[PDB]
Amino acid sequence: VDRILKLCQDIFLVRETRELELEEELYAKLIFLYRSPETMIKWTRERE
Amino acid sequence: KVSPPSLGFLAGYGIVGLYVEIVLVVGKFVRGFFSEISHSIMFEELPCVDRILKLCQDIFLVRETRELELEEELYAKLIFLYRSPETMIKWTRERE
Amino acid sequence: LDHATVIHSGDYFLFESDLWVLGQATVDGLTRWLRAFTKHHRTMSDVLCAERYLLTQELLRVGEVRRGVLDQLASELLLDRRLHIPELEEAERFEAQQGRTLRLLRAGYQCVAAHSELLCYFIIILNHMVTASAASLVLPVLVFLWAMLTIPRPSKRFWMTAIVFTEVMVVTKYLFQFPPRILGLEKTDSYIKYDLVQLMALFFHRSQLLCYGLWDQPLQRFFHDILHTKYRAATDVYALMFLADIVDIIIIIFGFWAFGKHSAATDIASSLSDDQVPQAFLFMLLVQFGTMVIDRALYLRKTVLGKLAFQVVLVVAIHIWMFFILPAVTERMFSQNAVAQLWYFVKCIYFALSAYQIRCGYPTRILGNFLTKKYNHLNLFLFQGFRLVPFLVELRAVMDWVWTDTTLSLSNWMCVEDIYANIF
Amino acid sequence: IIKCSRETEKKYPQPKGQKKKKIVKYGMGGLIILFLIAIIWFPLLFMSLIRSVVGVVNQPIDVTVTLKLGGYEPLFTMSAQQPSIVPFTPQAYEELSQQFDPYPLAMQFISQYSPEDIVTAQIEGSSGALWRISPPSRAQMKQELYNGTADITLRFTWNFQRDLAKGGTVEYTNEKHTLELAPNSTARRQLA
Amino acid sequence: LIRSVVGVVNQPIDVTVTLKLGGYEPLFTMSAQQPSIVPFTPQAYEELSQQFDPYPLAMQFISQYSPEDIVTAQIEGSSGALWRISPPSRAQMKQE
Ligand SMILES: CCCCCCCCCCCCCCCCC[C@@H](O)O[C@H](CO[C@H](O)CCCCCCCCCCCCCCC)COP(=O)(O)OCC[N+](C)(C)C
Ligand SMILES: CCCCCCCCCCCCCCCCC[C@@H](O)O[C@H](CO[C@H](O)CCCCCCCCCCCCCCC)COP(=O)(O)OCC[N+](C)(C)C
Ligand SMILES: CCCCCCCC/C=C\CCCCCCCC(=O)O[C@H](COC(=O)CCCCCCC/C=C/CCCCCCCC)COP(=O)(O)OCCN
Repeated sequence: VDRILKLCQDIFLVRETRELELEEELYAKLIFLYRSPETMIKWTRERE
Repeated sequence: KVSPPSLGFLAGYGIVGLYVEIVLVVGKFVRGFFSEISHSIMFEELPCVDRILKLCQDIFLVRETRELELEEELYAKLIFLYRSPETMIKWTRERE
Repeated sequence: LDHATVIHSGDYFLFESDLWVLGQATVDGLTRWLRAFTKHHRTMSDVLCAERYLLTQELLRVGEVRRGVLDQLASELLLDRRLHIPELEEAERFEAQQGRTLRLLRAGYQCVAAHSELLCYFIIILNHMVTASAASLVLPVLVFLWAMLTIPRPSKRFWMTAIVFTEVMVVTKYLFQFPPRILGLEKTDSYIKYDLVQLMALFFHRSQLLCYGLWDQPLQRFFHDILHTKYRAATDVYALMFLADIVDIIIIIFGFWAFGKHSAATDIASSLSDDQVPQAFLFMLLVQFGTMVIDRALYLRKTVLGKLAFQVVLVVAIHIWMFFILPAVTERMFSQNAVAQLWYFVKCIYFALSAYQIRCGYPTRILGNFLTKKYNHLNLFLFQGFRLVPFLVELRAVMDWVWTDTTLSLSNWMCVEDIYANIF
Repeated sequence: IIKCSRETEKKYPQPKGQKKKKIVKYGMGGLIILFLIAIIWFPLLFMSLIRSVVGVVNQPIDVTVTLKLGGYEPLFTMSAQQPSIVPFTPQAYEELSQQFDPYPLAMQFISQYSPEDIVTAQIEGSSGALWRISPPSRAQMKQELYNGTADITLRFTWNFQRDLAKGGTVEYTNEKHTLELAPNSTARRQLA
Repeated sequence: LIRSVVGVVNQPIDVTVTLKLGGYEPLFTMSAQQPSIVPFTPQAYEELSQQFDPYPLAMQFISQYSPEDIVTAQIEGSSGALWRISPPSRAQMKQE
């Protein structure tokens, strides 16, 4: 879950860095990630 | 000192019982209001639902138009739609 | 085209990879911890003393070039690339090896000399806490207004002001030793309670400040201007403030009779079970809760002017409440009272943390939970316990959502928070 | 429901990247936090209000008291009502406070009571009814008081009553105080 | 466990008894307390058990009671108070 945690941390960072558009795009990405289980499997795979 | 007659039904509950009976119930309700919201995202974040609404309306229409076989096929289609999230995404995409 | 369509615009292309022995061990660990806690000051002292040895050895007649004669071991660095001097290295080898408890005392004295600015405030606060009076009140408040609110120093002349003030106070008390109690410390009893210790600590700090090298109406306009600048140390101390507030809450919960019209050492569970609801407990809890809510608001909004105004209001209100109306209503002024002074000390710790936060400023990185830093079993268990208590998670989430900058609705914010908690 | 929400959003589109309508944010957030604070503090604040000025005085309108020996017959029984119920005046409150000044617990407990809350019951010393008793039972009482090789109690019961029309839950409260007479003691012989 | 050794004995400290005819006035009324409350001794328990031996239900019920649980109330035969009554009501009683 390192990638999802990183995504959440980037959302939190951009929330305070004021680049609000980046927050909107990241939230849309997270919603889509939780909307399709196949992309969830792809992102939750373990790398080298 | 004793409570006025109007607020007596409050005074009936002891302060500790006033916490347990009312405060903890409200806390449990508000906690359950947002307990597991992530799980029910797939069916609650559809961009466009016009096609699914049209499918339901066709089911309702064929239910009364007597073409019962068409109702069976439409119900099977709807069940499959709700069975695979990828086809759900494909149908909930927004057109031109 | 709009915000909502940006929310509902996601596709797959976004996701594309590219016994005695134990005692010896404990004292050795304590000495190691002190050394690690004052290592920077140890290195500072070492380089300064090496340079001083170079400066004094060359003192045959006169040292004429300030850089040149020192440049035998460009002028702006903090490192060590020097030569070796046998007496020095033999001195620290002697200090290091042959010592069991002498080194412990040496480390402790090195630590207290390294700070030299915290124990002064501590002694001032203790002296005021043991001798409550209008004479001994101005010094703590103006410590909380000048000393901790001057950024690129402790202060410029506040120290000399402190010496002059303790001067005049001790002279006046000595002359009066030949309602005065609230007016000052003029009573026919032990008069120099902690003035000697405070003076000695203050002058030791002055000596250290001089030897290690430093100094010793539009003015207030400039003062308030410098509290609004760019790129200070940028460190946040908030969880410590919250811990201090929780300690104050616990003290109030256990000790609350001492603020009532006559302390009786009564229990709180008995009073609530007997349906009594003491007034003082209620008022302290409301005041503390409001204070924490305002503090969290200020911290989330990330503003310093508001925080400074809140600090200057709160410190003066707390000081006015005690030494005054509070011992006026109950004749247990300060020394006889037991828990009021402990509560006041905790509140001074809180004030010091708040002033440090104001001076340092607010770091850009906030809104991270103060438990989600390292993923240990203890962290997981305690975070689950935190999320178990009613009304805390929802209240924290709503406060965050209201008082940070975002384009999301409350439901989307709750979705994000729940996702983050589950992933953590 | 989803379609209704989508079309309601469509009717009032929002510019991309706009921070938020501050007015609605502050409104909703303030209402939610105020409701949470009220729910948290409701019992304590509400009861402290009842204990405060808003509380209604509950002055007993009748006090009875009986003294009874063993189980034979009530030796003494008497009542009292508003002609003999004396509400405390501020002056009498001052003497009551001054009497217990060297004790802090008493001062706190008294301080928890408003002047128009403490009343004095002036019970007549003489009984309010004849001591009906059967002569055989009186003889048995006297024999027990002389030669009874066992303890005999002396209950001093008191029993209040209050008015429920003003407000309350229970009308009657009561409590007995119980002594104990050892055999061959002076008290039993003197009663006999 | 409560019904077993850990249970605390509940011995009545006062028994009253009244005999009343119709609704006129209590004809007889009397009390009793610890001088006249006789706790059963083991011997008296033996006679009580032997008396009801030819009946199993009585033996079971008695067996469910510890010796220091059954007490005898010795009520005085004579009334403990005068029979107060209005002469008209006494005449009405006699007529009834
Ligand atoms: C059990 C639980 C744990 C705790 C246990 C107790 C721990 C207690 C620890 C107490 C620590 C106290 C530290 C005090 C430090 C004082 C330092 C002060 O005296 O400095 C002097 C200077 O003080 C100032 O001039 C102000 C005047 C202070 C005058 C105080 C005099 C006290 C004399 C005491 C004599 C005691 C004799 C005892 C004989 C047995 C001399 O230093 P100086 O020559 O600047 O050094 C310059 C070079 N440096 C900077 C690198 C160090
Ligand atoms: C009640 C009856 C008795 C009343 C007695 C009242 C007495 C009042 C006396 C006040 C004396 C004030 C002395 C202040 C000395 C300041 C020394 C100065 O060095 O401090 C500066 C800082 O000064 C402070 O900012 C001044 C703060 C003043 C705050 C006044 C608050 C007054 C509140 C009054 C409330 C009254 C309430 C009611 C009371 C009864 C440091 O500035 P610095 O860092 O070198 O600047 C760097 C830039 N340079 C290089 C160009 C200099
Ligand atoms: C009678 C004794 C009972 C037992 C007492 C035990 C005391 C134990 C001592 C302290 C333990 C502290 C551990 C937790 C530290 C958390 C630090 C922190 O950051 O605090 C905030 C606290 O958040 C809040 O502001 C929440 C509270 C807001 C409302 C005000 C609360 C008022 C005080 C309530 C105390 C509890 C009520 C009962 C008191 C008695 C029993 C404890 C939460 O974390 P974040 O802020 O997200 O992290 C971001 C950091 N970058």
